[PDB]
Amino acid sequence: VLSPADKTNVKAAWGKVGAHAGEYGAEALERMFLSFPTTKTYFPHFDLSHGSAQVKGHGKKVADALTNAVAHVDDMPNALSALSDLHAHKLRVDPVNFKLLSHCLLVTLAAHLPAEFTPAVHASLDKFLASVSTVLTSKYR
Amino acid sequence: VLSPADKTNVKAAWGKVGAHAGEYGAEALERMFLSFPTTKTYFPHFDLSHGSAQVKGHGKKVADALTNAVAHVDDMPNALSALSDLHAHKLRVDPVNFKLLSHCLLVTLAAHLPAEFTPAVHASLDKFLASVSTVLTSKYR
Amino acid sequence: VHLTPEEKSAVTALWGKVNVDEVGGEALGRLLVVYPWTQRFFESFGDLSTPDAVMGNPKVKAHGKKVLGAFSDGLAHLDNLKGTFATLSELHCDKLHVDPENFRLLGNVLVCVLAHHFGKEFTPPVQAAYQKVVAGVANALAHKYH
Amino acid sequence: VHLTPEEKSAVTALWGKVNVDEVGGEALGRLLVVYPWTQRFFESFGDLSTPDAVMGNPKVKAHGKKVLGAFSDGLAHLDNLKGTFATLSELHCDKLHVDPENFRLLGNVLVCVLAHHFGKEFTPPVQAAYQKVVAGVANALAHKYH
Ligand code: HEM
Ligand code: HEM
Ligand code: HEM
Ligand code: HEM
Ligand SMILES: C[C@H](Oc1cc2cc(F)ccc2nc1N)c1[nH]c(=O)ccc1-n1cccn1
Ligand SMILES: C[C@H](Oc1cc2cc(F)ccc2nc1N)c1[nH]c(=O)ccc1-n1cccn1
Repeated sequence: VLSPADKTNVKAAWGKVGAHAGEYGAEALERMFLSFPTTKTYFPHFDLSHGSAQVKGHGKKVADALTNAVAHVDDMPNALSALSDLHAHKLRVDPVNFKLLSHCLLVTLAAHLPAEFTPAVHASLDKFLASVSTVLTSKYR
Repeated sequence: VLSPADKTNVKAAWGKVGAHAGEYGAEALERMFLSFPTTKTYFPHFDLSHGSAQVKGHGKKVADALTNAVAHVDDMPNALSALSDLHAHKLRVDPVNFKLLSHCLLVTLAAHLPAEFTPAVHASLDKFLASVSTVLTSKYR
Repeated sequence: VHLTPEEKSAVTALWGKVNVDEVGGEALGRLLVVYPWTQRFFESFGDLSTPDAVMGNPKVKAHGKKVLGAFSDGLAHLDNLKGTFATLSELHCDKLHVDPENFRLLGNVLVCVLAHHFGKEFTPPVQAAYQKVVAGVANALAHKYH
Repeated sequence: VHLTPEEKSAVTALWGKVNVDEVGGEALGRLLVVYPWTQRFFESFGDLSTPDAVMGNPKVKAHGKKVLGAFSDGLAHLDNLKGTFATLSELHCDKLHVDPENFRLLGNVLVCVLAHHFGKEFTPPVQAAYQKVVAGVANALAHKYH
């Protein structure tokens, strides 16, 4: 459950990512595949070599979904319903994987936006990613 | 995230508990204290002997909070705000303990209401208890 | 796993009354219904789209009976759970990549099923002894990850 | 924990540049801010009511330095983490009763802190090597439960 300050902290941090959102998304996926190789089992159809266009393209989709989640932070089940259909109903992604990707996104933000990655902002982003994760892994239709 | 069927299943199942709400609450706590002794650390001030009036009294409060959660299932952060402040801010309950109590409540319902404890209802109650748990362990103020 | 002599007696007596054709299939079936991502590991079972399809699926029933057999093997080797489940741990980790939290979930679903079948006889002290058993089994299954 | 020679070199080189007075305190401080129930284990530290109170608390800084020392010891004994941390595991498991999930959380917060300090130098392959390390340390701290 997000507080009003958490929503503001996430909007500020994610806003600072701006146009490089896709780059952060791609790096988080690369970090996830290398750090937690079991996550690759969900992407057998991907070229997962370093600098692969497929990982870059997917990174942009993930990052754009997060931008959409921020923009509809109080209406996430309705706004992310298509992504829950995909991850919970079709792919049946084990929720542990969402904790792994969430951690890799936090790492990416800590490495590239150090001035923005304060302890308060780290706390708000971790809660935000856990809420987005609950929505994507739950069957609510 | 709860589906419309989950809400209906929870309202029906929790409605069948009726007058026994407090008894189920007390038994779930007893099961938790015996099965997971680390949970006793949160209750040093309680008489935890079998059939203790304090455990019976607390069991009724827990069960009544759950009845209130069912009655406000789509507005739980607002309706449970005082319980969230108690468990997350004051008591600092590790979230693992909520998984333990939730499991002991499911065990109690399975043992005493077998006709109601269908796989669909077990799934809906488990999701409901996880949503209540997220609210009680989050600081959203 | 250390059980007191009274715990060992109560666990053995209850276990001897377990319906071998139902309990395992019901625990596996409930794992699939309650924690739906576990269905990803059982795509060869066919239709798992509804609770009724899961509970009446003969592959769920037969596999559930094998799972019950492994918990039973655990009860016969409480002093050597790691060794007893070594081959199973390698299968679940190295080959299937089953996250260990799912082992804890199945153990607890099995406890819910035992409560469902035994009712008032599945007392809080009986449950406590079974929780020691299922935690030891989940830990042994997760040993090859450690 | 097995690291490749290239991983061992990159892990050692980065670790040698770690500010011993800051990194540990920042990882512990962030654990307390991000996962607030962990504050229950540190009531003797006094004021932990705000992120600024946590981060500037000298008991958080001193304890964090001890935590960093234990991770540093882990890096020197990757082939014997369980034996090296046997006493530390008895303290956390038998005396403190820290739920093991919290050990994984601290390891990951430490990874976030290393990324925060090293920026672009904390590359995805460098992170991967550090994830193997922190998983091993967390597993050794939880071994007395197993
Ligand atoms: C913050 C968490 C996540 C978000 C916001 C997210 C978002 C997305 C989006 C937007 C798509 C594309 C859907 C489309 O084409 O319209 C997608 C696809 C997918 N996601 Fe996720 N995802 C997340 C986590 C995960 C995780 C943790 C896994 C597995 C480890 C995963 C596996 C997949 C797979 C396999 C696909 C299909 C890719 C393809 O065939 O093109 N996702 N995800
Ligand atoms: C479904 C989950 C839970 C619910 C609905 C719940 C509900 C409640 C309620 C209604 C109270 C009384 C507040 C008052 O006096 O106005 C309370 C107190 C408390 N709860 Fe919970 N609780 C839950 C889980 C837990 C868990 C998992 C723990 C720890 C293992 C816990 C520890 C406490 C403690 C220590 C108190 C204070 C008791 C006293 O001094 O009287 N609760 N809880
Ligand atoms: C902790 C409790 C568990 C026990 C005791 C257990 C036991 C077993 C046993 C005895 C087998 C048969 C091995 C054989 O034929 O040689 C098996 C197979 C398997 N288990 Fe488990 N298991 C457990 C948990 C899980 C969980 C949580 C999952 C997945 C979410 C899982 C997925 C599988 C799969 C996919 C197979 C292979 C089935 C096939 O041949 O198609 N198991 N398990
Ligand atoms: C996995 C990472 C961890 C490592 C390497 C670690 C390491 C240490 C070390 C080296 C000590 C000092 C022991 C001594 O006196 O020699 C310590 C003490 C302690 N640790 Fe940990 N720890 C970890 C995780 C945790 C977690 C997650 C918690 C609680 C949530 C925790 C709570 C404590 C407490 C309460 C003490 C005693 C402090 C006091 O004296 O007041 N530790 N830890
Ligand atoms: C709009 C949203 O509604 C709910 C969030 C829920 C989260 C749960 F984990 C369980 C039940 C919930 N029920 C809600 N009605 C909400 N409402 C609030 O009063 C406070 C924060 C908030 N929030 C936004 C994003 C994440 N939380
Ligand atoms: C009213 C509630 O609003 C939210 C629930 C949220 C739960 C989260 F885990 C994260 C974010 C949430 N955001 C909400 N707006 C809601 N809305 C729905 O469209 C579907 C189910 C549902 N629900 C009721 C009880 C539990 N879920």
